[PDB]
Amino acid sequence: QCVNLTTRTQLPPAYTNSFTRGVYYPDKVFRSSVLHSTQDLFLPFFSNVTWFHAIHVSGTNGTKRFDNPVLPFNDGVYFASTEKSNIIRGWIFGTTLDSKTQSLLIVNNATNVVIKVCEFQFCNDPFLGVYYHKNNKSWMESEFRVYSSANNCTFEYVSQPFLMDLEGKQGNFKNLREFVFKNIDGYFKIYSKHTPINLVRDLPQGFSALEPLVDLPIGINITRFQTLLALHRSYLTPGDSSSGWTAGAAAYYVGYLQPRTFLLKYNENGTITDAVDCALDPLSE
Amino acid sequence: TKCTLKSFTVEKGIYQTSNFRVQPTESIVRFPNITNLCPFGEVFNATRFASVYAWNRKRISNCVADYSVLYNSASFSTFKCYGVSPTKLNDLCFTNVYADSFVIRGDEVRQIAPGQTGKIADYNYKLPDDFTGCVIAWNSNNLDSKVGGNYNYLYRLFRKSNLKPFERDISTEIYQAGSTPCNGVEGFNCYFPLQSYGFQPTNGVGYQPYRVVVLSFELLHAPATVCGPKKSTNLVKNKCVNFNFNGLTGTGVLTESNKKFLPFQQFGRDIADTTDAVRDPQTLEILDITPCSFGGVSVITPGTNTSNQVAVLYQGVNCTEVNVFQTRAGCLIGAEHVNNSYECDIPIGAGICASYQTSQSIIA
Amino acid sequence: GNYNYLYRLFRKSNLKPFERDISTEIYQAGSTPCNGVEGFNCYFPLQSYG
Ligand SMILES: *[C@@H]1O[C@H](CO)[C@@H](O)[C@H](O)[C@H]1NC(C)=O
Ligand SMILES: *[C@@H]1O[C@H](CO)[C@@H](O)[C@H](O)[C@H]1NC(C)=O
Ligand SMILES: *[C@@H]1O[C@H](CO)[C@@H](O)[C@H](O)[C@H]1NC(C)=O
Ligand SMILES: *[C@@H]1O[C@H](CO)[C@@H](O)[C@H](O)[C@H]1NC(C)=O
Ligand SMILES: *[C@@H]1O[C@H](CO)[C@@H](O)[C@H](O)[C@H]1NC(C)=O
Repeated sequence: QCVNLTTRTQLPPAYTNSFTRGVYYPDKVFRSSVLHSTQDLFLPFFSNVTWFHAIHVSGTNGTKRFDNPVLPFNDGVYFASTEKSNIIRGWIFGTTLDSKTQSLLIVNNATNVVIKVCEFQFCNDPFLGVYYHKNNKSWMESEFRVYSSANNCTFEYVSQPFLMDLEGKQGNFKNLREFVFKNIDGYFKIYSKHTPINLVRDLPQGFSALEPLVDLPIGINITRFQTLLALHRSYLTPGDSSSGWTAGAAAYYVGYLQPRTFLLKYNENGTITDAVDCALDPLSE
Repeated sequence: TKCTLKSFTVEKGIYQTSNFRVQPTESIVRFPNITNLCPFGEVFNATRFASVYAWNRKRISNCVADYSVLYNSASFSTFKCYGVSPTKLNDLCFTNVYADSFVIRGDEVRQIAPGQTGKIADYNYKLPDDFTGCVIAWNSNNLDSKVGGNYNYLYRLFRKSNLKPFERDISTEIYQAGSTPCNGVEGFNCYFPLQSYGFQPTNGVGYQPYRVVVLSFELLHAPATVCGPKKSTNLVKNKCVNFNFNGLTGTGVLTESNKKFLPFQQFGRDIADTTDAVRDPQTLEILDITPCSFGGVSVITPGTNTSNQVAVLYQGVNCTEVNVFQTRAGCLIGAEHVNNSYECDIPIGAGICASYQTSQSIIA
Repeated sequence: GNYNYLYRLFRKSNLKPFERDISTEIYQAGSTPCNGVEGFNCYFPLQSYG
């Protein structure tokens, strides 16, 4: 069912800077010790990226935030989830996000990958669910309330079963999962990358190239998308259905792409080391 | 040499006459391993089929469909294709394939065709206009036929009008063939379109059922996922041959390189956007595409007014791809290498000169 | 409809410019030796118009 979450602490949005990030391999060509100039949809260096987060402060009324709004999709999107737990699950795509047009559904709960393409019934807030206990003190999935319908699905990519941790460890973020979602006239190209981190509430500086991950030939019109997160509901926060929606620590960054030319330097083993924006400053030109 | 500079008498010197070019030997083609075979072995091979008005579709996408193992089976009755030839089917890539499952009776197999009318072709099914597809039929009396009366199948005897193209009317209500609606038991101004089909094991060929599967293709704007199987030859190394791995067509010598590509990187180019190394799809090995041996063919003549002997120079050849002198400028065939040293009469290259000395020959 | 007018519907390769083919050999469609019989994978290379 489509439950409407409430008792959320509203706050103005926050923006951060992308310190030379969002660079992916444009094509599947090996280049060694060369500087190639490619014109494609890249993330502009030092951009005003949007910063969403999800935390719950104890004490007073607090800052109980759970950010997952509908964001446009012009030519691409950058996604760098920085968190210590496994709150982030996946994303949804489509044009109207209802049962009137096709849509993409990528879920990564701790049972299998749930990449599907159908006409779902995505609610106004596709929650997830984890649950803690005292007799069997182990985190387990509790809810999968994302869609409430079924139609003529045109794709299905359930992967091998895996058992994640799904716990609620406390501390500094030590997992940086970067994603780049593209769509060039016939496909949905996903570029992923995972690098360690030891930050708290900021985006790290450095050059990390994102490796290609999939080339789904699902021809659809995507203009809007929405992120999916998990809300821990233990015994410490009881109440009604949409009352105990604690989220722990979680923060993902968004960012759009635009047609730009980059100068990529390839190492002798064939990996990208640094890049030039070519339209950021006269020295770059 | 005479034909080059439009004359029958050439002077002393070295003249460029033609270009040496090693021709390719084979046509090596290496496509990835055939995997994700389309389930065309369960639509045909099915325990229980469905009625003619219950043509359940089994749409398939993102698969490798071999339309040849179906044609070359010698177990069908009428492999009638439309829009595309019955052969050369595994060379076209489609978006999605629509299958059909129904059991028509005898002559009704001739009704599923573009531009044909009949009982089934107007009541249960209705094939549209020109459309790329095919018909697959085979004997149904073998296992489907019940010994003692086969009445499990159903058939719409009469419908209100002609069916729409690729439509399924599940409207099972008692039609009024007579007068004001009966709205009750059949028999008086009451006609149920679905009564029965009827069969018998002691029947011939024209009065027996048949399992027909109408494969329907589509060329939608979506990328063609359903593709034909691509064959693959062997791999001969250390030989200038033509290669086509996944579209990168060209000629060259496929050697073994010590490079280390990335798991996702397949091809490899040079500073001037020229392919120099590729990854074989089947076996994850990195090759080295070196250009086929080529060069210029020069002719050294001391003049037709002195002699008719000539020496050929294959520039940029290792004398293993053509007296044979291996110089730093090419292979000089037709001249002897002397240990003496004289002034340069005809320049060859890299400090080598050729002349005509005495019993007469050309010395390098 | 007349049946004298015929046209070829099955040939191994394409016809070169200004070439006449007056042969009536059975076209082997599949990988089945015809050996001069008409039927499955072996069709007559001519057809009327009407
Ligand atoms: C751009 O960056 C500044 C400084 O971080 C921030 O105040 C502003 O909200 C950002 N975005 C907009 C809406 O201009
Ligand atoms: C390239 O890879 C080799 C081993 O694969 C490694 O020893 C070398 O340090 C790498 N080069 C660099 C600088 O990344
Ligand atoms: C169907 O069954 C027959 C007999 O086992 C087999 O020869 C054939 O390969 C199977 N597949 C199809 C659909 O032809
Ligand atoms: C392709 O098949 C061969 C033979 O079974 C096997 O050795 C090779 O590893 C396979 N490669 C891929 C890409 O699966
Ligand atoms: C090519 O020529 C060089 C110089 O004579 C020689 O060292 C080398 O072994 C030759 N290689 C082949 C392929 O014969």
